[PDB]
Parts: sequence; structure tokens; C-alpha cells
Amino acid sequence: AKRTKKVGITGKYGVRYGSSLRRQVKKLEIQQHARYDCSFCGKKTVKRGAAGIWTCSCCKKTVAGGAYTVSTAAAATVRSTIRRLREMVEA
Amino acid sequence: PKKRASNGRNKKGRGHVKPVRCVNCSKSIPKDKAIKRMAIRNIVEAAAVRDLSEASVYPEYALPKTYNKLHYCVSCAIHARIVRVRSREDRKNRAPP
Amino acid sequence: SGRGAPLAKVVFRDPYKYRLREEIFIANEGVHTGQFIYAGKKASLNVGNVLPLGSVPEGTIVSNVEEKPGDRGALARASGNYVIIIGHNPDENKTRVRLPSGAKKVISSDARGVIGVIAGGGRVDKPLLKAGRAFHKYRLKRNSWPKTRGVAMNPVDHPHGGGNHQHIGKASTISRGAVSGQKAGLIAARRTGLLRGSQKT
Amino acid sequence: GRMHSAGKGISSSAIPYSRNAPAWFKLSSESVIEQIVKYARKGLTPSQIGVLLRDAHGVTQARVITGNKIMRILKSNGLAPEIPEDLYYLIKKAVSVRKHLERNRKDKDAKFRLILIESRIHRLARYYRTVAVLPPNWKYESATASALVN
Amino acid sequence: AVGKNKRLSKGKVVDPFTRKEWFDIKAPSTFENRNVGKTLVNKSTGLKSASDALKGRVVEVCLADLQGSEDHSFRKIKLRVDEVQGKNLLTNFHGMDFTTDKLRSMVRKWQTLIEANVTVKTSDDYVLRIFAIAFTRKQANQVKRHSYAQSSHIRAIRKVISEILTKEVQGSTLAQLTSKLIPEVINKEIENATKDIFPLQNIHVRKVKLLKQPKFDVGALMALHG
Amino acid sequence: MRAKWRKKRTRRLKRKRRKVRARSK
Amino acid sequence: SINQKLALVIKSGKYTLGYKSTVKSLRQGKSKLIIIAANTPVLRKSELEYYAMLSKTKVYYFQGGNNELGTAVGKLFRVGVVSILEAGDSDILTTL
Amino acid sequence: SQVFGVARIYASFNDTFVHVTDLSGKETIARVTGGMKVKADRDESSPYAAMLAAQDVAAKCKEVGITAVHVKIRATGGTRTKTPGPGGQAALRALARSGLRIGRIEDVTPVPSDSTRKKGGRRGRRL
RNA sequence: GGUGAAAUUCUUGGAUUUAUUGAAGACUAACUACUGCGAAAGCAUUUGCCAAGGACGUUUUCAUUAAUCAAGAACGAAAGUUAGGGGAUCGAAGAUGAUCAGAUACCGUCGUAGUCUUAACCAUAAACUAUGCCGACUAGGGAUCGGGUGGUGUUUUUUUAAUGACCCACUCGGCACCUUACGAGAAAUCAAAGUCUUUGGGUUCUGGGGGGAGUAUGGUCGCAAGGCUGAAACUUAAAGGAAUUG
Ligand SMILES: [Mg+2]
Ligand SMILES: [Mg+2]
Ligand SMILES: [Mg+2]
Ligand SMILES: [Mg+2]
Ligand SMILES: [Mg+2]
Ligand SMILES: [Mg+2]
Ligand SMILES: [Mg+2]
Ligand SMILES: [Mg+2]
Ligand SMILES: [Mg+2]
Ligand SMILES: [Mg+2]
Ligand SMILES: [Mg+2]
Ligand SMILES: [Mg+2]
Ligand SMILES: [Mg+2]
Ligand SMILES: [Mg+2]
Ligand SMILES: [Mg+2]
Ligand SMILES: [Mg+2]
Ligand SMILES: [Mg+2]
Ligand SMILES: [Mg+2]
Ligand SMILES: [Mg+2]
Ligand SMILES: [Mg+2]
Ligand SMILES: [Mg+2]
Ligand SMILES: [Mg+2]
Ligand SMILES: [Mg+2]
Ligand SMILES: [Zn+2]
Repeated sequence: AKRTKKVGITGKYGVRYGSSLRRQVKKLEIQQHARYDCSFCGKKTVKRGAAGIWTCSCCKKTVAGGAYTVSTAAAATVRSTIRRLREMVEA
Repeated sequence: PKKRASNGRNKKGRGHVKPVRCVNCSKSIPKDKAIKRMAIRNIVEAAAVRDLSEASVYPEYALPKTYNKLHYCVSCAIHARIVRVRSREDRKNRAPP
Repeated sequence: SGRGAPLAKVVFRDPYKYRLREEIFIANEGVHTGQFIYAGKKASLNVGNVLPLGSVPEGTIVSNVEEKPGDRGALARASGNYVIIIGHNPDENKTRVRLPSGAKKVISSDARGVIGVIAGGGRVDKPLLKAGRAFHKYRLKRNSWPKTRGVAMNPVDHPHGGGNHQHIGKASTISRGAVSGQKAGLIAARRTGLLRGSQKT
Repeated sequence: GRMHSAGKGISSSAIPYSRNAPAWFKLSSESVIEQIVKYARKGLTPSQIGVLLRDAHGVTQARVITGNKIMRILKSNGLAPEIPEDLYYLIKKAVSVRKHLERNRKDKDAKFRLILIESRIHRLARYYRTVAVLPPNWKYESATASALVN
Repeated sequence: AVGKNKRLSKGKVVDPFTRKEWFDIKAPSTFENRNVGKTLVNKSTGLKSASDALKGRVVEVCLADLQGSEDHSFRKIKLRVDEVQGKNLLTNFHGMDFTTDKLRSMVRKWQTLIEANVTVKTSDDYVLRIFAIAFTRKQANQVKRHSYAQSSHIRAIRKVISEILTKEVQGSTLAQLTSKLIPEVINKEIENATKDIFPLQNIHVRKVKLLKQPKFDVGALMALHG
Repeated sequence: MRAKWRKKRTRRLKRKRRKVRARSK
Repeated sequence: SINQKLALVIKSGKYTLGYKSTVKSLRQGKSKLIIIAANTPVLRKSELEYYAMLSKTKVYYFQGGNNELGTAVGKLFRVGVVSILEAGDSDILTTL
Repeated sequence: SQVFGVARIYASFNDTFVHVTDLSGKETIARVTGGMKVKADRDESSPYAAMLAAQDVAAKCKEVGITAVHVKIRATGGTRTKTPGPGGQAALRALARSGLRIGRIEDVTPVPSDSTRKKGGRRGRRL
């Protein structure tokens, strides 16, 4: 049965700190406790160790990432622009 | 009442058309509604042709021309006399003059 | 501990003696364990490599950038920060760069930097929610927390202390030429109040 | 027409007037029946069987050549599919669209067309339950359907 | 506006053309006429050298002026100075572009405009982007008045144009590409390849731009000059 | 007045009435 | 397409899935083709290439990871490498 | 026989610019505008101010040494009008009549493939 | 620079203008039309991948499985809301220069939110063809888009085959247009808005003089803005439509 209508994991916080702060915490907590696809072994086994450290429990690889998600949008765009500049260095 | 069967525009079977801006005032008007004209102009304005011809270093110089497409809103076209208000029966005449 | 960004232990061979050296780099985002890192003038434009700034094109994103060649990293070291290479000037070899604060610096093109963004970004987007979370944060940094307001103090303890109400009294904008013991408040402030309009960086 | 569009197409077969046919065709009913059976053993739907017989052989239509229709021949020879052919094709189109949707959550048009396809599936399934070629309590579910495609 | 300047300066006359000296621009041997014209630069002094100010310059000259024929009047060639010897500057190829009047005269209503571009490397390590344009045309005896293509024609035409352009630029050096672009043989090649797809008219190589140059070769430049 | 601005005035009045009733309750 | 050729091979031919059985088939010489997923570790990939060089067996590099290769061979589990032992009524050996 | 510059007339509304550069465009000879020759902001873009400006750039070009010009005519362009102002024609005719020789007229008004956004709002400039 | 004319603003520390390079975000000119697609909102650079769709062709197959739909559901411009990113342009607010009796308006120069994107909300527009859907029939005319059929038709290839592109004839399905009015209508006008006092093909929704009023109240959805549902007391002889002459 559905125990909570909208608080989810932030139901651990009770009635404290304000609903808007609890919402932002909920959005970031879901991301940091989510399991992620491993780009080396191909399984959904990547979990956060501390802020910025993402380890696959299967193949034991560890990737540096965002504080609460395995990859930030800024890092994705930096990867894209570095690949473009690298390709221009040859062509 | 309804003035025009075309509703003052040209959009049968679309719904939405991307707009353009009036060249005179920058009013946003849909592309099918605007008053497109084609300004194809000599570069030397027909009174300096002789002067530029005698000042040219080349014989038989081709003397290019300028091309511009002008988009007008209804207010600016009527105010600038590009189109003018026609009679009720003559409103239906689609042909250029 | 005390740092928002993760670190990378990278092992190189010593070129003059048979052993192994370990360096503590700041991990760039996307660097993984078992990755080969290339440091040098001839290294390729890949995330994690340690090129000098004169050998990267314009628009390159780097981090852990030397202010001067050889001081082994000064600029854009906190999580999510980076430096953008604006331009080069080969005669009188200088590189113009954009710092995280928006400042434009002209440094030597022999200064090195790490291609990519410092990992761990987005951290300050999470609300701490709790005095205890602030406690545990500063327990590993320094004794700068909690902070008593100077206007809650007595006048023996602070320029803002005292009064039959809690109020500052004089203006809180304090000159650059003030002396220590006077410099509490907004020091050398060009303007105050809520930032309306562009800052014109 | 077009229950799920505004199309008004009239494109169809126009079968001939002559119910016995076609006086240049010399094969026998048992020969074309055994061809129908060998195609069905090779695993072809009645639509595909009719197309191959109409095209490679000269079989105008099996109802006028033989006594009865291809689905009846298949059933009598024990090769009837578990679900009817059109419902099977509708189900497999639905599973392909649903797989595409989990790949592409932001495909709103694909979400719309999935709704249309599954509505059409449920309408045929209700008809087939009413005429009892499908058992009562036969339900289309997505999770079972992906394996029902086989 | 001769008297409206409130302050001339925040802080509150020698003729420079006495200091300036002339140099002669030289086109490569691929073009017929070497003498392009003249430029100015300040005389070389201790602080500033004249060749440093000269080596960056780009001169856009009409191909009709380069080749002596008026059928080239709608194409412009950019020539970039690379070396200063004596009193004349040596230029290499830097780009090609149509003229605005020619492009706008080619673009007309009731036809289809087809465009293609390829990025491709030459034999001597020049990276180029080549832009080609074409237009649908009516047949003779055609009575309908607009002559459009059906978009799969456009895709097929763009494919054959792109493969022809890559084949022509690859395996040729930059000088050989210039010597191909002058007679416009690529236009005839595109016409012969596309004549089975749709009739087409005004087939052109509209632009060539240099994305990347190789490391500078004085040997190649004096191969071009002389 | 113009109907759009009459609608705006009505919406402002409705919001003010809600605030006053919330003061009451 | 390569996915269609693989589907036809799964329908009417002989194949094996997985690294151990693929290496066994390479040693026994029964393998006609090996297809390696994109995200296969480079050590395993170079080992399979060395085995295929000894066996004179063709190697195809499947774009997409082991999840996509498993979907392509029509299995609900991820497949790192697939060895085609007999292609029946398929042209995957003749092409590519 | 002839030594060439380029003429580079920029005729906007509110002003006209006539200035001759070398064949590379890097070295300038005689930048004179229509606002340098009148005393009114109205008359800054008049044909008469333009012909005065063209006469003086032609005098300075004849004194420097340039005998012929390649003309590049220009309107404001971008998101703006792309119609040349009232003074460009007068400047071109004055440059022709001054004694300079002309070759290779071209219009170089900057035309966008799909501009940023025009000024004025969607209701336009209300007059 | 701007304008009807100006001023605010920037300029010997060099503005504007020219040249050479570079970066960023947005947009997709011209081609572009009484043309195409989509349930509508909407959709315009290339190429690849992913699934979808109509029409046409069909001597394939099933066989009445259909039409329209209370309840219930998906999508739903722009603005707006929350949180990251981005933040070049334009630009609600605001600052300013004019104009003016005033001018916190129009005009000028700046400029925050916004404009773009990701995740989640919101459910409205003159969301218009102000024209519900499905079916049948009733006047002529040419053009056009997609498919199909025919012609010793034209052109191109290898003069000559097949293709392709055109031309002509027909056909199915579209977006439309022109002419008439048998017919309809208060008229404007309409090939449907006709086949309606000679009044019945099937079905959903909505209106009953003008205001009060999309208000109050009660539900319900929404973080909010608000949406959906929705009166009455009281007031009033006209409001309103289409045309005529001034
Ligand atoms: Mg009116
Ligand atoms: Mg609309
Ligand atoms: Mg403490
Ligand atoms: Mg405190
Ligand atoms: Mg106290
Ligand atoms: Mg004190
Ligand atoms: Mg005090
Ligand atoms: Mg007290
Ligand atoms: Mg029908
Ligand atoms: Mg229906
Ligand atoms: Mg300057
Ligand atoms: Mg375009
Ligand atoms: Mg089209
Ligand atoms: Mg204001
Ligand atoms: Mg509504
Ligand atoms: Mg309506
Ligand atoms: Mg009807
Ligand atoms: Mg047709
Ligand atoms: Mg038709
Ligand atoms: Mg249509
Ligand atoms: Mg009533
Ligand atoms: Mg009423
Ligand atoms: Mg009236
Ligand atoms: Zn793993």
C-alpha cells in the first residue's frame, strides 16, 4: 500500500525544516541513493561512496562524478567540447 | 461581419505559420499574412550610369544589381501606399497591376 | 576530509631511479580507476591530462591551473570549478584565461592545467537543513562555527555591541584604511543592498 | 472510415463476379489444399499463404478454387494459431511501440499512437471473446504480451 | 556635427604617409596574372618590423582580374600573404566565394534550391569546407510552372554531390584544387552525375573555406612562386 | 471598460476577498 | 542490416553465447564468426582477437554494449560475445 | 597602370561613411563621413554631405597616390534595414566624378541566415 | 550614435569605421507558394538511428469486429511556477532622455525576471473555419499535391534499352480556388451554411432578453497564479445581428 502521498524518503524528517526545503532535499536524495548503469561492465550496479565517488559493486571500478548524480550536465558539455576541440587538432 | 473569405491571410490547412517582422516598424506578422515585395534595383540609380561607365577601368562592365525582399505589416503597407484600400467588389481581384 | 572534491592517487615511474612515485591530484569528473593519465607538453587533449596552457586551443576547459609555471596548481580547485582559455599571445608567451570568479588573468603559457572540471559539483545545491550538519561540516574544517552576531555582543566585545536595542549605530561600510579592531562589517564596500541589474563583469 | 484517423481511403480488392473460376486453371483442389498445408507447416499466416498462391501459382482465391477459406483449411488440418492473425499483429506492433517508449520517454506522439493501438487491440479482443475464439478472461497485458509475441 | 563634441578627450600632427612604404602583391602560379596590386605598411623600425604587419594580410581579388576573362566575374579569391621577400609579398590561396549579386540572381521562386557542404582534407594536409549549390529547372515542353523536386530526389542529389566533392578534394593538393576550380570541371561532373535524377541548373561550387592549415612550408611557397 | 481589464479587476477583487475571509477564519 | 542478419542466424543457424563457450569453439575450430560487444574489456577483446588470429576466424565489432548485443541475439540477458558456428540461410558470413 | 584601393561606402540612415583602404583593407586612407561636413544631425545622412565627404576622400586619395577604387557599398544590415541610405548613391557618383577610376562594384550588406531577434517588440514601433 | 527634431550614452587613454582571428548562446533567411505533414497545440540546415502514419495498388486475410459517446483518460501555443544549467539577442518591472497642461504612456538609450534547456507543475487563447463527428445524394470549371493505369508521345543515357524528368488522357485520395444559384439564408454570404411547415439517416455537446456574473457559496484539482463545476436576491426595455441613406 502507498504509505505517503508526497513526502517519500523525506518522511524521515517529520514536520520540520519547511516543505520547500524538504522537497529540494527529496530531489537530491533520490539521485544520490539511486543505482546507476556501469559504463564498463554494463550492469545497474553503480552506487555513491562519498560525494563525487561512484563505485560499481560488480566490476569494482570507481569513477569521479557529481556530488549527487553520477554525471553533471556541465561535465557532459565539457566532454563534448573537449572532444570537438581534440577532433579539430587533427582535422 | 466577415470581410474576407481568406481572413486577410493565406492559411488553409495549416494552423500555425512562423512569423516575420515588418521592415518598417518591426511588428510581428505571420509570414503568409505579410505584404512581401521584391526590390530588385540597379546599383547605380539610373542617373549615374554614364558617370560610372566613363569612370570604369573595364569595358563592357556588367553593372550588377541589388536584391532585397521586403516584408510589410498591414498598417505600414497601407500607410506607405504599397497597397491601398479598394472597393468591396475590387477587393477580390488577386491579379498584380 | 574537509574537501568537497574527491582526490585521485596517480602513480608514475621515476625517470631517474627505479621506483614508483605517487601524486595526489584533484579528480576531474569522468576520471576512473585504471585510467592512464598523460602529463606533458606532448600529451593529448583528453580529460585528465596535464598539458601546458600554451598547447591547448581557445575555449578549452581546464582545472588545477598553475598561476606561475612550477607551483603545481593554484586555480579552480574546488568542486565543479574550471578555467576557460580565452586566448593566446605567442610572442611574449602569455595565455589569457577566465577564472571561476569571472576575472580575466594573463598567466604564462608554460603553466600547466588539468583538462576537465573538478569532480563533485552541485554539492552546494543541497540544503544542509540542520545545525548538526553544519557542525559536522565545520568539525573537519576549522573553528569558525557557530557565529554570534556582533550586535548581540556588549560594546567591550565588538564595534556593534550594546545599545538599548540591537542596532549597529554607525554605518556598516568600513574603509579599507581602517585598522584591525575596526574592520567588522562590510569592508571597502563599493555598493550595498539587493543586487538589482547587471554587475557588469 | 479509418476508426483512428480522418482518412477516407477507398482502396480495396475487387473480387470478380464469377463465383466459379477461371477456366484456365488446371490444378486440383486437393493439390492446392496440400500446398496450403505445406505453407502453413512452413509457418505462414493465411494472408501470406493467399499472397504466395495468388502470385507464384495461379490461384485467384482459395474459396472459389477449393470449397472453403484458408483459415478453415488450416484449422481442419490442425494448424490453427493460438490467437488470430490480426490480433497477433496488433499485439506485436504494440510491443514494438512500447519498447520504443521506454527507450524514448519524451516521444509524446509515440505515447498517443500506443493509446490508439491498444484501444484497437481491446476492441478486437472483446469481439473475439464474444464469438469465443478466445477464452473468457483472456486479457491483453503488456508484460505478458511481450512473451505472447514469441 | 562639427561642433557637438563636448570633450575631445579625457586627457584634456605628422603625416603618416611619409612613413608608409609600398609593396607588391603576388598571386601563385595557378592564376594567370601574378600582379594583384600594392599595399602600404609603416617603414620598419627597431620596435616594429614591417614583415610582421605584412604577413597576416588577406586580399580578396576577383577571379576575372586574376584570369583576364569576364566569365569569372562572379567569383572572388582570397589570397593570404605568407612571406615577404624583396619588395613583393607572396600570397597563397585562402578561400573562394561567390558574389552577392550572383547568388541572389540565382535564387528564384518556383524552383528548388539544393545545397551541400563537405569537410575534407587534401593531400598536403589542408582541411577545407566546400559548399555547392544547384537549382531545379523546367524541361523544354514543360507546361506546369514551378518544377520542384520530391525531397528524395534532393537527398539523392545531395549524396552524389557530397561523394563527388570528397573524391575531388581528396587525392589532390590545394594547388591542384585551385587548378580544378578555375575551369569549373566539378560543375560538369555534378551535372553528368545528377542528370538521371532531376534536370537541374546553375550547378556551382559556391564556396571553399580553409578550416585548418598545415605547418608552414617555405618550400611549397617558393614552389608556387617562380 | 475593456473586458480584459474588467477580468483583471475581478480577479484582484476575488483575491482580496479570499484574504479578508482568511483573516476571519 | 546486422541486426536482421543476426536474427536470421538465431532463427535458422548454429550459434553460441558467452566468452567461455566462444573460446572453446575457437579452440575446436567450429567458429565461423565472432561478434564482440563495444564495452567488452580490452584484455578480453585482445585475447579473443589473438584466438581468432590463430583460428583464422573473422571478427565483427558490434556497436553497442552487451545489453544491446543480448537484445540483438534475442535474449533477455546481456551477451558479451557471440560465436556463429553455422550460418543457415543467412549471408552474414558472405558480407562484411 | 592604375593603383587600386577599395572605397567601402557604408550608407546608413542617420549617417554615411566613405573611407578608402588598401587592397587588404588593413591600412586606411581618408575616413570622412557626412557628419563631418554638416552642422545638423538631420543633414548628417543627406546626399549633399555624402558628396562633400566623397570629394574630400578623393582629394586625399589623389594626394596619397591611389588612382582607382573597388567599391563596396553597404547598408546597416543584420536585423536592421538592409536598404542603403540616401547618401550612398551620391557618394558613389561623387567618387566617380572626382577623377578616380572605378572597378568591381559590390554590395556587402551583412545578411543573416536566421538572425537573433529584431528590436521593437512584437507590436512594433508605435507611431 | 539615435530622432519628426533632439537629448540621455560613447569618444586623443582613439569612439564610430576597416582588417585578422577567437568565443558564446539563440535562430534556421533567401528557396517559401491560396504547397506538404500532424488529433489538435504545432512542424523548415545536414546525416545517422529508433519506432509510427495516411493515401494509393491488391482476383491477400478475418468477418460485422462498427458510428457517436455520460464516467474516466492522453496530448495541449504563449505567459506563469519550483530547482539545476545556460544566460548572445530582445526585453514585463525598473532606471533614464524627451514630448506634454500632466505623461512613472506612446518615441530614445539602458536593463532585472523572462526569452533557451533539463526534471516537475499549470490546462488556458479570437486554442478560429468563431462552422461537432459518421453516412448518402445534389451544378458546371480549370489548376495543384501523393499514388496508380494507358499512350509506337518528348528529352536524356549506350543515337537506340529499363529508369528518371516532362507531355497528354483517365482514376483514387488531399489542401484549395473560379463561376452560377436549382437550393438556402435576416442579410453578409454558402457546394454547404443545400436535399428543412412537401418539417424524421445515426449520434454527442451547448443556448433560451440584457445585467448582477463566471460573482457568492459548497465541492474538487493546483505550491501558487488560478482551473473545472456554479447560483440567487436585486436591477432593467431594450442590449444585439445584417444591411440602407446620410
Ligand atoms: Mg468593422
Ligand atoms: Mg493556432
Ligand atoms: Mg566553535
Ligand atoms: Mg548568529
Ligand atoms: Mg546581552
Ligand atoms: Mg568600542
Ligand atoms: Mg550597538
Ligand atoms: Mg536589551
Ligand atoms: Mg467511404
Ligand atoms: Mg471513431
Ligand atoms: Mg579604431
Ligand atoms: Mg533555411
Ligand atoms: Mg514540400
Ligand atoms: Mg517605464
Ligand atoms: Mg475556453
Ligand atoms: Mg469555440
Ligand atoms: Mg456530408
Ligand atoms: Mg493525379
Ligand atoms: Mg485531384
Ligand atoms: Mg493536402
Ligand atoms: Mg427565453
Ligand atoms: Mg438570459
Ligand atoms: Mg452594424
Ligand atoms: Zn561494472
